[PDB]
Amino acid sequence: KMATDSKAPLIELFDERDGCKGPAANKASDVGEPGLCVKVSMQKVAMNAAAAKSVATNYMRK
Amino acid sequence: KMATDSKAPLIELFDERDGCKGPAANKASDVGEPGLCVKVSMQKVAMNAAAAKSVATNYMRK
Amino acid sequence: DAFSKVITSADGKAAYVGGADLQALKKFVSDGNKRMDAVNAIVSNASCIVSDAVSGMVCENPALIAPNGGVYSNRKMAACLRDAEIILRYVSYSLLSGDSSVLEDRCLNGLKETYASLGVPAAGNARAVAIMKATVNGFINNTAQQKKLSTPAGDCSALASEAGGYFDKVSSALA
Amino acid sequence: MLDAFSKVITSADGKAAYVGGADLQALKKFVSDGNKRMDAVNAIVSNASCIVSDAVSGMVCENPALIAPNGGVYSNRKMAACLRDAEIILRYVSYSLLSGDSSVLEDRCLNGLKETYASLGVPAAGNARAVAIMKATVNGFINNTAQQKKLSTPAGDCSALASEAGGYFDKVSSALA
Ligand SMILES: */C=C\C1=C(C)C(=O)N/C1=C\c1[nH]c(/C=C2\N=C(C[C@H]3NC(=O)C(C(*)=C)=C3C)C(C)=C2CCC(=O)O)c(CCC(=O)O)c1C
Ligand SMILES: */C=C\C1=C(C)C(=O)N/C1=C\c1[nH]c(/C=C2\N=C(C[C@H]3NC(=O)C(C(*)=C)=C3C)C(C)=C2CCC(=O)O)c(CCC(=O)O)c1C
Ligand SMILES: *[C@@H](C)[C@H]1/C(=C/c2[nH]c(/C=C3N=C(/C=C4\NC(=O)C(CC)=C4C)C(C)=C\3CCC(=O)O)c(CCC(=O)O)c2C)NC(=O)[C@@H]1C
Ligand SMILES: *[C@@H](C)[C@H]1/C(=C/c2[nH]c(/C=C3N=C(/C=C4\NC(=O)C(CC)=C4C)C(C)=C\3CCC(=O)O)c(CCC(=O)O)c2C)NC(=O)[C@@H]1C
Ligand SMILES: *[C@@H](C)[C@H]1/C(=C/c2[nH]c(/C=C3N=C(/C=C4\NC(=O)C(CC)=C4C)C(C)=C\3CCC(=O)O)c(CCC(=O)O)c2C)NC(=O)[C@@H]1C
Ligand SMILES: *[C@@H](C)[C@H]1/C(=C/c2[nH]c(/C=C3N=C(/C=C4\NC(=O)C(CC)=C4C)C(C)=C\3CCC(=O)O)c(CCC(=O)O)c2C)NC(=O)[C@@H]1C
Ligand SMILES: *[C@H](C)[C@H]1/C(=C/c2[nH]c(/C=C3N=C(/C=C4\NC(=O)C(CC)=C4C)C(C)=C\3CCC(=O)O)c(CCC(=O)O)c2C)NC(=O)[C@@H]1C
Ligand SMILES: *[C@H](C)[C@H]1/C(=C/c2[nH]c(/C=C3N=C(/C=C4\NC(=O)C(CC)=C4C)C(C)=C\3CCC(=O)O)c(CCC(=O)O)c2C)NC(=O)[C@@H]1C
Repeated sequence: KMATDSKAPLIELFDERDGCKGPAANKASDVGEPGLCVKVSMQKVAMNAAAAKSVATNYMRK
Repeated sequence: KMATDSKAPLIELFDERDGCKGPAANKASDVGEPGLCVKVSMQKVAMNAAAAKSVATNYMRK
Repeated sequence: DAFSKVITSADGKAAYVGGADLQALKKFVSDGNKRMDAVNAIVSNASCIVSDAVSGMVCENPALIAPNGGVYSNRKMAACLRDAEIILRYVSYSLLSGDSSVLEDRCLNGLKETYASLGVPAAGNARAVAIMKATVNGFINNTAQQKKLSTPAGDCSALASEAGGYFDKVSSALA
Repeated sequence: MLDAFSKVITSADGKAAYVGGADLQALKKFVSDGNKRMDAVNAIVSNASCIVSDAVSGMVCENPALIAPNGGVYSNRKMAACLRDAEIILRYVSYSLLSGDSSVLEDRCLNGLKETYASLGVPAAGNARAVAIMKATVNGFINNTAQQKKLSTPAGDCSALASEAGGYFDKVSSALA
């Protein structure tokens, strides 16, 4: 049966072929396809009060 | 002189007067100002590659 | 498969795919490079997809935000936006991985019954999913009017159809 | 001057100050238009990403040579540094509005900034426009005249607060010109 932990796969994609790297060292090797990385983790989808309040205020505007 | 740490005050405002609370216990006294809280911390303003790529692609649309 | 581990462990541990592992991943799935862009068309727009869909669900039926409505109160609205994002992310992962098994198993199995027990309105759910489906289609095809994605010119109609089919799986499961 | 947040600003280490109850009562009686001021601050912080992206995008759309070779935001690295700065500046402005003074904005953010931009060849005209667009956008959000994304508040007038916010942007403008 489905999970009930409000967790979903969070996909992050990285294309740093322009050579601009982030502060953290590589976590996989990009030998053969420099600059490209796919990251996946399971993260809880947190409640976001600001977004909920904005829909309540703004739903009538496209 | 100016700092060069790329940090700025991050202000978070909480108005939970509708009674819906977050997972963490109160971190201040609420006496007299029920449901309200002002939080300030200094945080690094991170570089955001996705937003940079979007401006390059989308600047010409309002 | 490197993803399967972190999905199963469901503990925030991340799997990073690069180099020959990435070349391989892209071989296992059709249209590898285009597929990554089609995923990015979703993940780079996730908040807007979710907010536009729930907002549209409400503007078409404002009873949803009136007393006794499905998203009356910030708590309920937030829970609904959460669910929309949860669904969207399992769809995006289905597009990344090329199948709906995780979507079906971890997200959809028992979902209709959950909503039925809570009194969550079927029509509103169906419309939110429908708007997300339409919006994702626009972003994948790069026809969205405000926020586009730069890619080499070409045809992603097959990927767009596949994404739509994942949304149809959500719709079928809740029907 | 309000000294509630000075410790967390000085430590600059991610530690947070939480102001509620009696401490919030105090803050809101200290600064002027206390509750309206909190809403005016929210009008900025709840729209921070939009304010920044709209301003930098307007800077470019009015002068697209800025993303062409030799342009101030040519390359993703430069564009991202510019978006970062716009957000840094906006947040020091938002803190100025929260605290009721511009001391931290001037001391920690602006002092030496003109000279830094000069050494790097950051274009002054583009910078002035980005600031100008942020100023106008913040004014619209404070007054709740923005056309797409509004904020629910009790009916009233925040013109004094809007002017004050404008004044903080003017400090940025003064410092960079
Ligand atoms: C974050 C939003 C978007 C950006 C940025 C962008 O460039 N495109 C964006 C969104 C988008 N929406 C749709 C389709 C629909 N959105 C709807 C909700 C909207 N319509 C309303 O009447 C109200 C309430 C006033 C809303 C909040 C609706 C109903 C649709 C159509 C759904 C359908 O076809 O059944 C698309 C796809 C079409 C397009 O490109 O315009 C995008 C890309
Ligand atoms: C997130 C953006 C906004 C939402 C959502 C909303 O409801 N309002 C939003 C932004 C906003 N912008 C402005 C004013 C300006 N924005 C500008 C940049 C824009 N104009 C362009 O030509 C291009 C490139 C094609 C852009 C990206 C500009 C130039 C202005 C005017 C600045 C000036 O007056 O000198 C406002 C304030 C005015 C209004 O309410 O419409 C808001 C709220
Ligand atoms: C230069 C300042 C540009 C920029 C880069 C930037 N990247 C990140 C974060 C990550 N970058 C990667 C990329 C890789 N990791 C690898 O192991 C490999 C080889 C396979 C690549 C290509 C990854 C994985 C991350 C996240 C790391 C993690 O999971 O902890 C940042 C930090 C922000 C972020 O996390 O996205 C930055 C600043 N950003 C820009 O704006 C410049 C254009
Ligand atoms: C109910 C699920 C709604 C909701 C709530 C929600 N709140 C938070 C986080 C915080 N809430 C507060 C509020 C206070 N803390 C206090 O001590 C007092 C009295 C003075 C108040 C009013 C604070 C300080 C936080 C942050 C805590 C921290 O700094 O660690 C969350 C977590 C997410 C966040 O940090 O913003 C949530 C989910 N969210 C919704 O969507 C519902 C409408
Ligand atoms: C439909 C989605 C739109 C479209 C896509 C399209 N993309 C390409 C080519 C490439 N896309 C990438 C991007 C990635 N590869 C990765 O592994 C990852 C994860 C980090 C990403 C983001 C790459 C590397 C290429 C190859 C070219 C290059 O070096 O940039 C094409 C070209 C056709 C092909 O199959 O290669 C197309 C058509 N194009 C559209 O017009 C659609 C709206
Ligand atoms: C200009 C900004 C817009 C505007 C503002 C406005 N606000 C109020 C009243 C209140 N606002 C708050 C909000 C807070 N207090 C806090 O401590 C915090 C931090 C968490 C917030 C977000 C409160 C509590 C009030 C008091 C009234 C209430 O309890 O609802 C007014 C009313 C006048 C006054 O000074 O109180 C106004 C005018 N209104 C507009 O129309 C401007 C667009
Ligand atoms: C938004 C489009 C609609 C809506 C949503 C809504 N959902 C709930 C409650 C739940 N939603 C889920 C769903 C999941 N949990 C998971 O862990 C996963 C997979 C990882 C999914 C898909 C669950 C389990 C619940 C119940 C437990 C919980 O609240 O978290 C609510 C709250 C209903 C209530 O009365 O309490 C709402 C509002 N509601 C609508 O009206 C929209 C059509
Ligand atoms: C965007 C509107 C404009 C723009 C910006 C731009 N800025 C830089 C580089 C720097 N910006 C700062 C600013 C600060 N650092 C801090 O720590 C603080 C206070 C906390 C501020 C205000 C600094 C110190 C630098 C230099 C060091 C660094 O890169 O971080 C760049 C990069 C310029 C380059 O050539 O490397 C850019 C692009 N550029 C424009 O064209 C817009 C007008």
